[PDB]
Amino acid sequence: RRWYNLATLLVVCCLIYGVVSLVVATIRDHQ
Amino acid sequence: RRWYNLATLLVVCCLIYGVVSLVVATIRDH
Amino acid sequence: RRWYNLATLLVVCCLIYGVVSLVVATIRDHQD
Amino acid sequence: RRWYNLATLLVVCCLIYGVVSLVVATIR
Amino acid sequence: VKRSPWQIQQAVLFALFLRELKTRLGGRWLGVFWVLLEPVAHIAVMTTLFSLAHRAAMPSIEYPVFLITGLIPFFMFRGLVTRLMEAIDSNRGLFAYRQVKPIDTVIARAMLEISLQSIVYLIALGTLGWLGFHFLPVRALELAGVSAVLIMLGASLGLFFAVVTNEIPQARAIVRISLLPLYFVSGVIFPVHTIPPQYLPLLQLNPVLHLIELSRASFFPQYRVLQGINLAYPAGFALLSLFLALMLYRLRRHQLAS
Amino acid sequence: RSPWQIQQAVLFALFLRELKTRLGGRWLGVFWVLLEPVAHIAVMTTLFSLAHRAAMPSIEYPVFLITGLIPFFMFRGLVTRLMEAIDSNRGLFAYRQVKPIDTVIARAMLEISLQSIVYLIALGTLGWLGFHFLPVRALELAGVSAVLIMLGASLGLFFAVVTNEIPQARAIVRISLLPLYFVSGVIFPVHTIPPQYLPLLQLNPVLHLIELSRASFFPQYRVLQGINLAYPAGFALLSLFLALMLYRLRRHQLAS
Amino acid sequence: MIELRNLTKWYPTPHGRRYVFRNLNFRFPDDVSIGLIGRNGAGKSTLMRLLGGIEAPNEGEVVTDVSISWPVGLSGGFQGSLTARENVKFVCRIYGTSHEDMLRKVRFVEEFAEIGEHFDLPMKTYSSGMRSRVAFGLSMAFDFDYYLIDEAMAVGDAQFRAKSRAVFDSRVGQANMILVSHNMNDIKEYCDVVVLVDQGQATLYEDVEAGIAAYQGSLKKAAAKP
Amino acid sequence: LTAKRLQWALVYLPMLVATVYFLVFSADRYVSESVITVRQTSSREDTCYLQTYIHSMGLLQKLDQQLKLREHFGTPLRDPLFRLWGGTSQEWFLEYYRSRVEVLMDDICGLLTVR
Ligand SMILES: CCCCCCCCCCCC(=O)O[C@@H](COC(=O)CCCCCCCCCC)COP(=O)(O)OC[C@H](O)CO[C@@]1(C(=O)O)C[C@H](O)[C@@H](O)[C@H]([C@@H](O)CO)O1
Repeated sequence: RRWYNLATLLVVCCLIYGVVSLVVATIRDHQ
Repeated sequence: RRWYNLATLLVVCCLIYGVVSLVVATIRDH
Repeated sequence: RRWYNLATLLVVCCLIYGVVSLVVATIRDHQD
Repeated sequence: RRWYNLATLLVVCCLIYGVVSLVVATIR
Repeated sequence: VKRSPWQIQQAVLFALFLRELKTRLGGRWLGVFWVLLEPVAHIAVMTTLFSLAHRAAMPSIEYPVFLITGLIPFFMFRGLVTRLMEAIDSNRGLFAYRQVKPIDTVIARAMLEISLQSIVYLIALGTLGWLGFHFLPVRALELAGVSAVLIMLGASLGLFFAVVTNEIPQARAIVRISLLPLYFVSGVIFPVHTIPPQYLPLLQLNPVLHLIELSRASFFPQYRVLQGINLAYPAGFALLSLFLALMLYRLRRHQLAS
Repeated sequence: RSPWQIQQAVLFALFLRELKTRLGGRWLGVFWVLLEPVAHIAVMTTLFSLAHRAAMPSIEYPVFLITGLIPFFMFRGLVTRLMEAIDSNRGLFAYRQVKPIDTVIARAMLEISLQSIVYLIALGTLGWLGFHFLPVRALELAGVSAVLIMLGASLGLFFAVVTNEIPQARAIVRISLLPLYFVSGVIFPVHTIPPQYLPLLQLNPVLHLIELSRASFFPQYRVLQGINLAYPAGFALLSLFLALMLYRLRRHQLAS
Repeated sequence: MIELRNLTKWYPTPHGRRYVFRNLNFRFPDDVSIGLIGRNGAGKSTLMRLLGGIEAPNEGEVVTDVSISWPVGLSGGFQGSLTARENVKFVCRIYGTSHEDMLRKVRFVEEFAEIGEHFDLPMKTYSSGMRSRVAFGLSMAFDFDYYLIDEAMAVGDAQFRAKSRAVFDSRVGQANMILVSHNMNDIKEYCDVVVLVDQGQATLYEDVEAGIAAYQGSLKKAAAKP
Repeated sequence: LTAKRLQWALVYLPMLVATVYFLVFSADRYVSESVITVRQTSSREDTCYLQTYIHSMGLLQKLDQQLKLREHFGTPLRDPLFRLWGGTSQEWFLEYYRSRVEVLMDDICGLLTVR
């Protein structure tokens, strides 16, 4: 399922980007 | 049953009056 | 069911418009 | 499974390090 | 610069997220231990209580993944209720800088809980894959949609309770006490198929049961759902609750400042 | 003035204050404490009446529910109300005749008097409805009730002393008072649970106390194995000893 | 420029609505020092905090093109579980300043406060002098067109008041003050024109002496009621 | 982002689209329900067999050979959503048929209702 896998991939890659942006922001502020 | 449905209509009318008054108060404060 | 679908859609977009308008007013509340 | 065993050992060893380091820092 | 309201909203959300993470995870990050310890304890207790019963109930699905898929979303929902509801008194003294409206506290707590439970969920699926269980959903974006519906329902309920119980700091304990049977009834520990049918329609009044079943169905391959379970009922519950919460917040916006 | 007389004086005054604040300004709490067993009974009968009739055909469901519920209500009130007594009178510890244990005893006596009134009223309306409402062996019922009261008060004092700090833990115990309802034989007779789950349920002393109170209440009621009174008696004695020890040691830091 | 249009402020009470402000329309003079003084409890503090934006007006609005500080000595403004450093970091992150500039601000406020060991300690254990000190140092950190003082000068010991006055006169010339004080010498020393807020209305006086004389006259009128 | 734009782009436009679809573009669909049971002549397994076989593929091959389902379902050109587009794949045809024929089971009686 090409387009379906692309859509779920977009969703996951975004979620992890948001989470890792938050964690890199707080680890930048902490140190 | 004449008297039975009147109570249900009273309850639903009171509920609709309450919710419509609350949203009217919302749109008046806006 | 044409009329039932139309009424359901009217309720849904009315609620959606109200929610997004409240959100817009909430963000617009900040006036620095 | 050599690589699997090495990976799960690494994970547990790091966890153990994390918990002992956290308690030995918070005792201070 | 003029600094348009979206910019100051980002700034206060970012700063408040730092402030709230500094205390939610606890000083020296001692809370993350309990954060990943709680699902492990739940899994252990439920599996050594009901492993054979669940195996006899439905043999197609092994118990730990069926436990995780209904446990972690409920943990996120419970966090998004209880943590969110007490967002007013914890920052009551902070309401003196003109860019510190209480909706920022609500949003900051919601995003912190969302992120924490997202990392916990990813770690849980990683471990389940590492132990040889089934750990990839077959319909991922449908699962994401049901998860989003559950998240927004929980956030709406948390905002509604935080708005309502402001003058009354109590009834929060009663909220948690009522949240416990919601854990015990939404089918997060045992499959709901074995429930006798005469109790079935009343249990369908709980939208969390619908959301849990829909999230489980899109995860496993060939997982049946009961009649009367749909997405429209929890979606309408969530939308109406969000509208009511936002309207109640708009009414008493000035009263949440002391 | 003897210490005993000033102790009666301070307990009387603290009982007056705590009875004033326990109920509402116009006595709204009495309605709630009268209605809560009624709502519990309504839900429980309407959910398990036929099942309990099938359980044993010798004991009516409402009397079984009352006899297993009112002692549990008293125990839960004693556990959950005794531990807020420290924080309710932080500023009151400045008159040199007021000690925290006086607040503890005042709250406990009120919890006991209110639940005893509720028990008498419930037995009265149960007899008024044509049910069975006379205990066959009332002295053993009084003994088991006294053991349950002492265990509950001891646990309440222990939690009041330990959790003087970290008030979040206070909240926690109220959560753990919810599953204790669903296990200690209050709702359904314990003869129907599968037997291999039995001993894991037998470390709960409230289950033993509820079973013995029901056995002394009804005529020809069957108890299982290992439902001795010695285990709850020892649990209550040990809990009271530890609670009094911890109150004595951690006495001076309960100041204003 | 400061302009006030149709201000209405009250709070619900069991004995009715205790109205404080009702349709206030007035323009403030620019580049001059304002001594805001009125009857105690008649609306001085609520006027200060609506000028500070803490409570937006229910009706009407204020219009300005300059920066007005929050009330100094805002001990309850900072959150308890955070340290003084963490509260400062939060405050500069609120205003969205750069990383190195905000580092300069936290170094400046820790140099002013001189608390030292307790500077990395949560502020529920702080004494009133320390929180007042960090509040003063933090308020003096930001460059602002106008500053709001709720009689926070006379409090504290002599040495803290001395460096507070020193940094204050360092801030005069580039910035202007609004004084809310019960010590008349402060208004005759640091104010140019005087407003008087009585019974829900504000009257301007270009003369400070005329303003304080009208203040004593209003006090005598209040004391003259039988 | 005024209120007029929000009302036009969230309320009036979707209701207008739905109105001009459901009134002048939609195609009527008649349902014909029936209630059946299979019994031994002098039974849950046989009704599972029937429930699976109704949504099967060989039944579709037989029915498409018999009653010309494909060219019937392509007749309404006004409605573009519920019509069967010509030249579509076999799997799409199977899913379309499974959507059109609805089978419900009464487990208390083991009765198959087919609409
Ligand atoms: C699994 C068993 C049955 C199912 C229950 C499912 C629980 C319902 C869902 C949660 C409902 C809810 O509201 O949450 C509850 C969690 O349920 C419990 O109590 C477990 C009860 C254990 C006793 C049972 C004995 C039975 C008796 C037989 C004789 C309070 O925990 P919480 O996570 O909300 O507290 C977080 C607070 O914000 C802050 O508290 C801290 C913190 O972080 O500073 C501090 C401290 O460590 C502790 O209070 C806390 C934590 O670490 C310690 O478990 O965290």
